[PDB]
Amino acid sequence: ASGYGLNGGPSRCFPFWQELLACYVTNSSEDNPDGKNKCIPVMEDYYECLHHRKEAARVRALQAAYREAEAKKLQENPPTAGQIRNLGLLNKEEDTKKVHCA
Amino acid sequence: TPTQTYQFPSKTVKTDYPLIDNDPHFTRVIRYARPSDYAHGLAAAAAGPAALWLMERISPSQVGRGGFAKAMRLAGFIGLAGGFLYFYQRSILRFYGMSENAREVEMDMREMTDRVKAGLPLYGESRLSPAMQGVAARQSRYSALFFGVMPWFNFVNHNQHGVDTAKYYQQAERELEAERLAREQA
Amino acid sequence: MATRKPAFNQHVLLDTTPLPDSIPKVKEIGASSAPLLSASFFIGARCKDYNDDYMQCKNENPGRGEFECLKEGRRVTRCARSVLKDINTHCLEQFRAHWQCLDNNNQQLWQCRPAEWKLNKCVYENLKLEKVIPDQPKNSTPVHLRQRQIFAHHAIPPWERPFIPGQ
Amino acid sequence: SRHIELKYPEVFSHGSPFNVPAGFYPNLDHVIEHYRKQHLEEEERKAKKLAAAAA
Amino acid sequence: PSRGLFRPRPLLAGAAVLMLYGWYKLVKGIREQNELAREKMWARIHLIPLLQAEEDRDHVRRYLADQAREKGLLGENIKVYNSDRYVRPTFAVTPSKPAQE
Amino acid sequence: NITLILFLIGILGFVLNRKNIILMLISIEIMLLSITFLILLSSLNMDDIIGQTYAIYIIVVAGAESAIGLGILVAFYRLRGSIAIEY
Amino acid sequence: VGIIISSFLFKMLPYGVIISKNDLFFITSKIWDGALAENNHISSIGNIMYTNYNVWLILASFILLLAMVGAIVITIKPR
Amino acid sequence: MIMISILSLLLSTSVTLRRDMSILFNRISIIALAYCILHDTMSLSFISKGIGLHGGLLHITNLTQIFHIFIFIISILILQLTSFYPRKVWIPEYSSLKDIFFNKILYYRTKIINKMGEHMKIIEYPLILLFVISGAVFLISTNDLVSIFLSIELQSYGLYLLSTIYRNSELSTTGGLIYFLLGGLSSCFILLGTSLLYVNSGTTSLDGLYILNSISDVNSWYKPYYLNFSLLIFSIGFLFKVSAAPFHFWSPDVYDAIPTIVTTFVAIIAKISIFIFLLELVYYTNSNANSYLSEFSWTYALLISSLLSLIIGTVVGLTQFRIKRLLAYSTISHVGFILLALSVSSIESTQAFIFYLIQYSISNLNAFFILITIGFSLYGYVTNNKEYKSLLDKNNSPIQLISQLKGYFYINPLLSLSLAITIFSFVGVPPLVGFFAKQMVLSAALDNGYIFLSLIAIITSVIGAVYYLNVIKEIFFYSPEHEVNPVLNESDSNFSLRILNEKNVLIRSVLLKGRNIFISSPFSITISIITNVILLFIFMNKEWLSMGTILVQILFSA
Amino acid sequence: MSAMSIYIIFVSIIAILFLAIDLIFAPHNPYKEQSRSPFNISFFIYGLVFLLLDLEILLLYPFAVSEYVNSAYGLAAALIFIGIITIGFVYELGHDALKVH
Ligand SMILES: CCCCCCCCCCCCO[C@@H]1O[C@H](CO)[C@@H](O[C@H]2O[C@H](CO)[C@@H](O)[C@H](O)[C@H]2O)[C@H](O)[C@H]1O
Ligand SMILES: CCCCCCCCCCCCO[C@@H]1O[C@H](CO)[C@@H](O[C@H]2O[C@H](CO)[C@@H](O)[C@H](O)[C@H]2O)[C@H](O)[C@H]1O
Ligand SMILES: CCCCCCCCCCCCO[C@@H]1O[C@H](CO)[C@@H](O[C@H]2O[C@H](CO)[C@@H](O)[C@H](O)[C@H]2O)[C@H](O)[C@H]1O
Ligand SMILES: CCCCCCCCCCCCO[C@@H]1O[C@H](CO)[C@@H](O[C@H]2O[C@H](CO)[C@@H](O)[C@H](O)[C@H]2O)[C@H](O)[C@H]1O
Ligand SMILES: CCCCCCCCCCCCO[C@@H]1O[C@H](CO)[C@@H](O[C@H]2O[C@H](CO)[C@@H](O)[C@H](O)[C@H]2O)[C@H](O)[C@H]1O
Repeated sequence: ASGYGLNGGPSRCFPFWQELLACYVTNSSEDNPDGKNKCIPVMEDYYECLHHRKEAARVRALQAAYREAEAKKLQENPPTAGQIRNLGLLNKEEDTKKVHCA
Repeated sequence: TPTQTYQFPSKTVKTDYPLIDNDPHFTRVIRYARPSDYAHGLAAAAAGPAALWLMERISPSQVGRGGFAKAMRLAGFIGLAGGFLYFYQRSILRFYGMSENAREVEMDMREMTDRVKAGLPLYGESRLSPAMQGVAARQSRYSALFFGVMPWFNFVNHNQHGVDTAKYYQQAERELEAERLAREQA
Repeated sequence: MATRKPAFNQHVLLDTTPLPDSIPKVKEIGASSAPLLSASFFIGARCKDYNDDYMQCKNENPGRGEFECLKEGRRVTRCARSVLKDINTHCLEQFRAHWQCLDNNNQQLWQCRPAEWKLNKCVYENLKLEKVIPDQPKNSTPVHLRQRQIFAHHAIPPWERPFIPGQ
Repeated sequence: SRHIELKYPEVFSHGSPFNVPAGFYPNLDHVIEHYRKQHLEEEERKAKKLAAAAA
Repeated sequence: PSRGLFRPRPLLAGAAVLMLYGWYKLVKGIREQNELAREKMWARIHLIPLLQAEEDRDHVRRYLADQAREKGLLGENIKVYNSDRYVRPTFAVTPSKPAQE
Repeated sequence: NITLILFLIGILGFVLNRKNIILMLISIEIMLLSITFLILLSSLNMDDIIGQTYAIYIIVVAGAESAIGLGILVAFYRLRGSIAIEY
Repeated sequence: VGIIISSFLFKMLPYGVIISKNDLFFITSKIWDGALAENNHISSIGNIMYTNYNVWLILASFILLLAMVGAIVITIKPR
Repeated sequence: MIMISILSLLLSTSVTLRRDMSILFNRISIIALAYCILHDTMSLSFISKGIGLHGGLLHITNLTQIFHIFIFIISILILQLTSFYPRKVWIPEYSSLKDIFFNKILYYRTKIINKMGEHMKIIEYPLILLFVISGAVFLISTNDLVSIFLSIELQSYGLYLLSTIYRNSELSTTGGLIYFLLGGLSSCFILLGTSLLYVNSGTTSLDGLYILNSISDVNSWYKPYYLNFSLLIFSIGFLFKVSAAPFHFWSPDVYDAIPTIVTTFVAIIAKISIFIFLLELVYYTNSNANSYLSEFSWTYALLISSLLSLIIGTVVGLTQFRIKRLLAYSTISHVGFILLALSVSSIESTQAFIFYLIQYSISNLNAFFILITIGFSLYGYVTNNKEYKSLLDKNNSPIQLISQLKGYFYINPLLSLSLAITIFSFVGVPPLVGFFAKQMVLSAALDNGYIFLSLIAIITSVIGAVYYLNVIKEIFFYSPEHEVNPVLNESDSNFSLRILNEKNVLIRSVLLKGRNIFISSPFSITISIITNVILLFIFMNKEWLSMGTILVQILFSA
Repeated sequence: MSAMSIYIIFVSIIAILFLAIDLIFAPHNPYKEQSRSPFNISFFIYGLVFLLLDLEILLLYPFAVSEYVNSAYGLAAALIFIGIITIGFVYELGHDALKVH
C-alpha cells in the first residue's frame, strides 16, 4: 500500500489499494451512508492481493483434481528431462516433437 | 491553456478567505509581507532577550562573571529564530486563506497573469524531477501551520499549489484581448 | 507468474498448451541478447512508433493490457523482425563482428566502439538508419562518438574513427 | 460521521516513478475531478460569503 | 640539517595540486559514466517492447490453458478476484513428480 | 512460525525470572527481534520496501534503549554494588 | 502462558507467514519493463528514506541525540 | 521552534561546564516555550477534522494545536520550579518601582536562597524536559504507525532519564531503573500492536486502517478481526504508560522514589499526550452498526481498566502513609474517570474528557506546587520527631510523610487552605472545578446506558474521599510538631542588607531577621492563580467549556 | 553448489585439520591444575558513543548508493540529519565525556 517495492518500485498490491481508495472517496459521502458498500468487493481484492488465501484454495483443489486425473490414465512414454531441456533448440527438432507429442 | 488547470488531488481546508497558494515559495512570502509583519516580527524577536533582562533585574540569577552574556546571546538567537518564524507565518496565512488577504489576492492575480502573457511557467522551473517536485510539494503544503514544532520552508519551484489555474489564464486572455483591440482601433 | 525474484527455486514448470486458434499467430524473435543489443538502436530508429504505441496501449488498459494489446505486440515483433532481417542481409559481416565483441566485453558498448563504428557506417549506407541517444548534453561530444573512452578496458586505436553520418 | 475524509488526499500521487510497468498504475481522473469539484465549491462558497456580506 | 623534502610549505603545495588534479579527473570521469548510463538505458528501452510482447503472449497462453484445465477438471472456473484484471499467478498446479532425468 | 516462537521465548524470559534484571534486558531485545523479523518476512511477502525501513528504525530505537538502559544500570550499580534482587 | 499466548497470536498472523499430500508451490516468471534499472534494496530504501519519509529520519536523529546526552549526564562526573 | 530551541540550547550547554549557568538555561527554556505558544496560537485559523503534513506522516487538528498550547503552558509552569530560587528576602523599604527596577539589594544570599541546591546544578535538566515535550507534541500529531512508535519512545526514553538525573540519589537511580525496565516491556506491546496491524493490512497510515475498518462495518475469506485484536495489545502498552489498573504497580514506587521537582513533570505530561492520541483512535474505530466486529471492541479493555482503576485507586489508597504514594494512587482513580468518558464515545463524553483532562492536569499541578513550597518553608523550622530523622533523600523529597503536614494550618493558613481547596477538588465537592468535571462524566455515562459504571464511580468517590480527608485532618485538626528554629530569632542574630542606588552608592543599610525571609513570588502567584481557578470556576466557565463544545463538534461533524 | 557455501566449508575443514594435528600429535598431560574494585566509566562511554555513531553512519550508507535520485532535496535532508548528529558529537567533545583529555 506504500507504492514502493523491493526492486526500485512500485509495490505489487499498490494498484488494488488505489482502486480501493478511489472507490471509497468517489462513492461514499455523508449524504449517502451505503455508498461504501460498493467498496466491499474491492477491499476483498486487496486483502487477496496481499494474502492470496482464495487463490491458494483454488489451486489446492485444482491440483488435487489434476493429480488424481493423471495418476490413473495410461502413460505411453514420459519424456526424460534431457529431452525437455532440448525442447525448442535449433538442432534437436526430434526431441521437440516428442515433448509436443505432435 | 495547458488543458489541465487542476492536475493534482489537493486538500480543501475550511477557511474564511480565498486560498492563493497551499505552498508559496519563500521569496514570494517575503515579497507579499506587509510592513506590519516586519514590526510584529521584530517586536516578538526583541521580546525574548528583553524578558531575560527584565527577569535578571527583578529576580537576580546570582551567576558568575560571564554567564549572563552567554545567556543573552542564546536568548538573542532564540529571539531572531522565533521572531522570523512569527514574521514568516504572518505573511503565509494570507496565501493559505487563514488571514485577511484581500490586498494579496490582487498582487497575486497581477503577478501570475503577467507571467502567463510573458510565456513563463506560472511558478517557475525546477532542476528537480517531476516526482521530486511532487514529494517536495507534499512536504511543504500547509507546513507553516506546524512551526511551533518543526520549521520547514519552500525553496522548490513546483506547480502543485492547490489552486485551479484557469483564472490566471482567463484574465490573461481577457487582458491581451482588451489591449489588442485598443492597439488596432487607434 | 509473480515478478518476485526467486530464492529457493529448484524446479521449472513448462506448459506445452499452445495459444488458441482465434488469436492471430506470430513468429517470435530468435536473436540472442548480444545481437539484440548491437541492433537495439537500429530497432528503435525504425520501430519507435510501434514500440511507443504498444506501451501507450497497455497504459490505456490498466490490469488488462496483456490481453487487449496483443495485436500491437505482434506489430512490434514484425517490425523488429524486419530490422534483424535487414542487418543479416546487408550488414552481416560487421554485425557479427560487433556482437561477438560485446559477448566478451560484459555486453558493454564502450568496450567495442571500433566494431560499432564500422557497423554504423554499413547500416547508414544500406538502410539509412542512424543511432540517436535522446537528450545527450550539448556542451560536449556524444559519448558514443568520442575517440577516447575512459572506462574502456582496451585503448581505442587512433586510426579507428567514430562514424559521423555525413562528413 | 460515518464517512472518513482523507487528511492527506495527496496519497493518490504516491508511487515509485522508476521501473514502472505499462498499465500498472490505475486511471484516477475521476478522483481528480472529485477533488476539483470540492476546491471549486469552497472557493465559490467563500466568495459568496465575503462578497454578499461586504456590500 | 633541514631539508626541503620535509618542509611544510612544499608539502602542502604538492598535496594541494595533487588533490585538484584528481578532482579534475573525477569530474570528467563521472560525467562520462553518466552518459554511458544514458546510452545503456536507451538501448534497453528500444528492446523492452519486443521482450515484453513475447512475455505477454506466454502469460495469455498459460492463463487460457489453466482456465481450460479447470473447466475440464472441477467442472467450472472459480473466480479469485471480483475485478476482471489479469493478476500474475502466485501458485500453480504442478505434476506430482519431476521428469526422471 | 519462527517469529511467534521467539516472541514466546522473550515473554517466557519474564515468566522464569526472579533474580536476573540483566535477563529482562535480554528478553526485551528477543521480543524486539521477533517483531522486526515478522515485519521483515511479511514485507518480502507483499513486495513492500517500507517494511524494511520500519525494521531499520526499530533496530536504531532498539540500540538507543540498550544505551539508555545500560547507562541507567551503571548509575544504579555505582551506588548499590550489586545488580541482584534480594528475593 | 505458552498455550494461551500462542493460541491467540497464531490466528492473527497473515496467510503468507504461515503458508509453510498435494502441496502448493510458488510460481514466478520474468518481467522486462520492471527490470530496466533494478535497484538493490539499500538503493530502494535510500530513494525514499531521505525524501518521502524524511520525518522518520528527523525523529530518529533526535532519539539518538537523546540517548547521547542523557546517557552521559546520568553516568559521568561533570568535569 | 521546539527543535530550534533544543539544538540552540544543546550547543550552548555543550561548550559550558558551569553549574551556575543552570538557572539561566531554565529561564531561556521558559522564553523558548513562549515562542512555541505564539506560533501554535497562529495555527488556529481553520475548521478541519485534520490536515496531513510532511508526506502524511503527521497531521494538524484544532484539537492537536489546542493541546500543543496546553502542553507548552504546563511545561512553562513546571520550568519555573528550576528558573527561580525557592525563597527570597523582602523588606518594605525595597518594594517600589524605583527600588525593584533602579535600586539594588546586597546581602549574603547563598544559604538563604539555597543557590547551590541539587535542582539548581543540573545544566541539561531544562534540555531533557524539552526532549520529553517534543515527543509529547509529536504523539498528538502522528498519522502513521511508525511515527507513533518513534514519538512514544522519544517521550518514554526522556522520562527515564529524568527519573535517573539525580545520580547521587540511590532512590532516583532505583526508580529510573524500575521505570525503564517496566516501560520497555510496555514498548514491546506497543510495537507488537503496530506490527500486527501492518502485516494484516499492508498499510502504516491510520487513515487507510480507518477506511478498511469503515468498509468492514456493514451489518468473507478476510474477516477483519485483526484490527480489534491489534488495538487491544496496542492499548495495553498505553494503559501501562498512563498507569491504569491493573498495569499500575510501578507508579506508586517510581513517583515516591524520584525527587519531588521531577515527579511534578513525570506524573503530568505523559498522561496529557497519551490520552489525546487515544481519543481520535477511539472515534474512527467505532462501530456504527452492531455486528460481530463490535463484539470484540478494543475499547472494552479501557472500560475494564476504568472499573479496576476506580476500585484500586480508591481502596488501596486508604492505608497509605507516604504522601507521594497517596498522590500516585489518587491519579489512578482519576484516570478511571478519564477512561470511562473515553470508552463511551458520545458528543457529551468527549466534551467531558477534554474538561476532565485539562482541569485535572492543572489541579494536580497545584498539589505538587503546594507540596514543594511547604518543604521549602520548613527552612526556618526545627523538629525533634524521631520518625523524621530516619527519612531518606530529605533534600530530594523534603515532605515524604503525611505526618509532616500535622499542624501546617498553624504554620501557614492560606497555604493550608490552598491545599484544602485542591484536595476537595479531587474529591469532587461543589462549587469546586473538580466537581463539574466528574458531573459531566457521570451525565455522559448515564445518558448512554453506563448506569452500572456510574454507581461504581460514586461509591469509590466516597471511598477515595476517605484518604483525601485524612490529609486534611492532619493539617487542620492537630498542633504542629514543627517549631520555629530558635537561633533564627535570638535578638542578636541579624543579617545586614544594603540598599544601593544605580551607581552602587549606599542608599540605606537594614538589619534583617529570619522573619524577613519569605517564599519567592513565582511559586506564590502560581499557587494563587490555580487555587482561584478551582474556587471561582462557576463565574468563569463560558469560554473554557465553549472551546470543548466546538472541538467535539468538529470531530463528530459530518 | 554455490562458491560461498563451498568456501565456508573449506575454511571450516582447514580449521579442523589444523586442530587435529594439535590433538593427534601435540603432547598431552592429564593434570590441568576474589576481589572487588570499581571499573572506569570510560569503558561504558567507548561502547556507548560507538553504538550511537555506528548507527548514524549506517543510516547514511543508503544515501551514498542512491545519490543520483536523492539529488538536491535528498542532499538537504541528509545534511539536516548530519547536522543534528554533529551537534551531539560537539557535546561529547565539550564535556570530555570520553574522559580522554
Ligand atoms: C484551559 C485552557 C486550556 C487550553 C489552553 C490553550 C488555549 C489557546 C487559545 C488560543 C485561541 C486562538 O487565539 C487566536 O490567536 C491568534 C493569533 O494570531 C489570533 O487570531 C487571528 O490571527 C490572525 C492574525 O495573526 C488573524 O488574521 C486571523 O483572522 C485570526 O485567526 C487571535 O488572537 C485569536 O483568534
Ligand atoms: C479558563 C481558561 C481561559 C479560557 C480558555 C479557552 C479560551 C480559548 C478558546 C479558543 C477556542 C475557541 O475559540 C475559537 O475556536 C476556533 C476553533 O477552530 C478557532 O477559530 C479559528 O478558526 C476559525 C475558522 O476558520 C476562524 O474564523 C477564527 O478567526 C480562527 O481564530 C480559534 O481557536 C478561536 O477563534
Ligand atoms: C434504591 C435506589 C435505586 C436506584 C439508585 C440509582 C438510581 C439513581 C437515578 C437513576 C435514574 C434512572 O436511569 C435513567 O433512566 C432514564 C429513563 O428512565 C434513562 O434514559 C434512557 O437513556 C438511553 C438513551 O436513550 C435509553 O436507551 C434507555 O432506555 C435509558 O437508559 C437514563 O439513561 C438513565 O440515566
Ligand atoms: C576436533 C575434531 C574431532 C577430534 C579429532 C581428533 C581426535 C583425537 C583424539 C585422540 C587424541 C590422542 O592424544 C593422546 O591422548 C592421550 C590420552 O589423553 C594422551 O595420554 C596422556 O594422558 C594419559 C592419561 O591417562 C596418560 O596415561 C598418558 O601417559 C599421557 O601421555 C596422549 O599424550 C595424547 O597424545
Ligand atoms: C564537522 C566537525 C565539527 C567539529 C566541531 C568541534 C567541536 C567544537 C565544540 C566542542 C569543543 C569546545 O568545547 C570544549 O571542549 C574541551 C575539550 O573537552 C573542553 O576542555 C576542557 O575541559 C575538559 C573537561 O574538564 C578537560 O579535560 C580539558 O583538558 C579542558 O581543556 C572545554 O571545556 C570545552 O568548552
